[PDB]
Amino acid sequence: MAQDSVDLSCDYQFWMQKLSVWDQASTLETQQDTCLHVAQFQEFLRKMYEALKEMDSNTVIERFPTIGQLLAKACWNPFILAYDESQKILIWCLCCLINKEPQNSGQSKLNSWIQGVLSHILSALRFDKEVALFTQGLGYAPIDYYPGLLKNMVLSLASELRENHLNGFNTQRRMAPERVASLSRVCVPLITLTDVDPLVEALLICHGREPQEILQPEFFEAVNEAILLKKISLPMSAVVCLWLRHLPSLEKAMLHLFEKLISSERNCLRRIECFIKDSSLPQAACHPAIFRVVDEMFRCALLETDGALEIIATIQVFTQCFVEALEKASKQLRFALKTYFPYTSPSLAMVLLQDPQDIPRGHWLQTLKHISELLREAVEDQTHGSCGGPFESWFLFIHFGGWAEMVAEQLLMSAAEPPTALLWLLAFYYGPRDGRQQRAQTMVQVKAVLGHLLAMSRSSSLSAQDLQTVAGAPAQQLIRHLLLNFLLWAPGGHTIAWDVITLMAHTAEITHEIIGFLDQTLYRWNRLGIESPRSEKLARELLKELRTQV
Amino acid sequence: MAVTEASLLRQCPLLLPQNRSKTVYEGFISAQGRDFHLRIVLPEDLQLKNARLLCSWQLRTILSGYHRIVQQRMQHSPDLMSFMMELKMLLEVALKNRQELYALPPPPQFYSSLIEEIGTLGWDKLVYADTCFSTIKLKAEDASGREHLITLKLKAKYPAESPDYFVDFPVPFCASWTPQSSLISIYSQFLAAIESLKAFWDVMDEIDEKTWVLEPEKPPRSATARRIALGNNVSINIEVDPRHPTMLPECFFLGADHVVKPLGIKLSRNIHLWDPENSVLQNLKDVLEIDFPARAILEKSDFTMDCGICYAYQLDGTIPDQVCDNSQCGQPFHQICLYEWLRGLLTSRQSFNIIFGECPYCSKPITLKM
Ligand SMILES: [Zn+2]
Ligand SMILES: [Zn+2]
Repeated sequence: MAQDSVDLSCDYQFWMQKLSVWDQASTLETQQDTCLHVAQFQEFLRKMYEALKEMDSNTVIERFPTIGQLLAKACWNPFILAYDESQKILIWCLCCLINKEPQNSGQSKLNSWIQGVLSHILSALRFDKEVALFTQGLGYAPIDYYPGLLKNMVLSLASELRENHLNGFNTQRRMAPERVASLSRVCVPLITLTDVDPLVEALLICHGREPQEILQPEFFEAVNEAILLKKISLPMSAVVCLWLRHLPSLEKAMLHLFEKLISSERNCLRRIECFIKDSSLPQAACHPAIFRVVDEMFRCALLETDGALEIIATIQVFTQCFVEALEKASKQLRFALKTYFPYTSPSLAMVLLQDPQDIPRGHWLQTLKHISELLREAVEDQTHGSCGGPFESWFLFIHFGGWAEMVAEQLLMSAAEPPTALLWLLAFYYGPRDGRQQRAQTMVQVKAVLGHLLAMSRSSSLSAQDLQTVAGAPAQQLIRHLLLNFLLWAPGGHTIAWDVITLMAHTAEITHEIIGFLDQTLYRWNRLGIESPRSEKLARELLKELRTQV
Repeated sequence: MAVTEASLLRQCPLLLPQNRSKTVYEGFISAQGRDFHLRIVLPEDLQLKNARLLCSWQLRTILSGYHRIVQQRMQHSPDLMSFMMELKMLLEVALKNRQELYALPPPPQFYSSLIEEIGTLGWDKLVYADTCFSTIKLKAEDASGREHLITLKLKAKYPAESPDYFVDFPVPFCASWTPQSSLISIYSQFLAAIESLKAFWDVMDEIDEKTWVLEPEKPPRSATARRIALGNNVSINIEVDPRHPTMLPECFFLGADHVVKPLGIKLSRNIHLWDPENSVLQNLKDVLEIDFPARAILEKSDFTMDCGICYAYQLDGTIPDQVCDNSQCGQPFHQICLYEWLRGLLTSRQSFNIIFGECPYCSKPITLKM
């Protein structure tokens, strides 16, 4: 409540001047232009309907001057009439603009002009003369075959364009790409129209042979949007070859993953496994290109946030589903992991691919303790014939959910004599790039706190201030995450949980951090199937109650 | 210059206007240390839309299949000047492609110095020289008594620029080339690279002796990969990092999904019982707790009984069925793969519901009846 007519009356003159440009878009550039700006045209029209809905017809002269000619130009233009609900809307507009009882002949003339326009849309013979005669005589009205007709036209092109493929350097009718171009402008308006899917399919598979692209990215971006809103649902082959030939669509699906994990669905990792699997990304990711590019946008987020736990969780989900779509389709002929993660030891990956479901709960210490020892050699003995640097060996460790998180919960279970391997590992996780001086200090601060906590676990259910003393710095997230582990693991927990949570949740940041922690812990458990029902119900309750507090 | 009064002279010295009305030029055009006859008539106006241009036969041979190119250029070049530019560019291309015909080397240095330097090496080492004396190929012996070859490609001036060096072994070869450096210097470097990857070779030797190596046959020294079959109808591909060979490799399993599980599990269990003092096999036998078979079948080891396009058995119920009428190929295919192959090629010709056309591998007549 501020403007009313002003922004709308400006964008009106923008659009009215632009519709007079395009005018039935029987050329290439009239079409590209229409092709792009259409979406904003749609929103303009929603605002325009609200404006026309609230008031009544023939009475007001707000933009009634030229609205006739605006909606004429709009209508006679078919590149508009293919976009989502634009046609229903323009109808809603006209429904306002009619009068039931026209009194001055101007209103009647408009109403007649609107019956004209509606018939022009709905029931007009601006198609091949012979077919009209034939059908009218046969005794069809256009409606009842328009469909099969259409589908036929398509399957002609569909099939025909498929042939253009098969003739990879044959002395034959090379279907001139200007037609290809043409269609691709026609598919963007109507990606949402069910009776064209196949066409689309056979443009996005049969690239053929040209040095250059021949489609326009107005098309590659149209495809993207209806995929990730799931308003076309293509076959998987279609969409890999789409990524593979317009790289900024692939970047732009990955953003559309980030906003899920950042804005809308903070820490609903079942919905995030849902989104990764119902994206075909794991799939596309079988392909050494696509995964290398993915990992690098994953790398640029790992830096701008200095290790968001929530971004790390979405990597652990990506790897998860990558591995087991890689696994699947790769018996003969898959690309060797020095190809996917080329910046580290093949050895270490080959260890860390081995999933913990298919290991005893007892042989997890063994496994972890060995991983850490080789990591110690790859980072600390940064010699010729190793990683570039530590960063890359940590980036290896992240991708693997299970291993990174299980160190802590296994330190509690070996609190009596903590293994130095795990201490070093864990301080490496919560802080890489330290200097060995700093890592020794981190390990032994943790060892002191292992003494205090083991004394407190073997004692009765005690206060929370005794714990916040040991908590009281640059190793804070190390200690907090270990202490939450303590609360959920020990049977003394489920009692003085709230006492510690309320103290540690200074800010909202800490709360959101621990929500992500809990969802990760629980997705990890439910996956590996491993539970004390105490800790399950407790974590669920605390997660539920904290998501109101924030 | 801007104008083709001075820019022309400066860019085409040897093209003389015979005529006062500067309409007939004749003489030579320059290209790559080599000057060639050219006879370039204009009409009454300065229009290349109609112009005559003849060569010596020496030039027409050298603008083999750019003939149509240059006719197009004449109709769509604005100026004589720009047309000459395009032409010289176009020669440079022709000669840089056909660089096999166009040496005079500088003998006094070249051929003598090569004998000098090969003498310095010793006469046992050389194995092939091509008669253009371009390619020479040399032989080196490991401590382990294994032959490794080195190709050198030599340029017009060997001692000035680097020779191009092509060699087998799997990490990228580095040759410190100076104008002072010579064949013995690159020789020493090559011996250094041999002794460095020595462990990788002992490991690959050991594998190829004790085991049913399957998928590389007479394997090169290049290969890092060794698809071992073990017992029967199950196989493991082992890819080893050359600098740390003895280190655990990435390894994974083909065969029966039922038979793959327990092995894939026991690997998971026993992986921390890897050790780099014992060999790859002496770690694998005690990790997977098995023996391998010592060439379980050495004749019908395995024939990739696969499509030879898609490299899969079972494409949509189709088997590798469609074959070559040839003793030396015998490569199966699928109907679908082979149809989409031969129909794309220009060579193949299509009868009613048959395609006669070249086998992909051996280029012999193969027929497909849909
Ligand atoms: Zn096949
Ligand atoms: Zn053949």
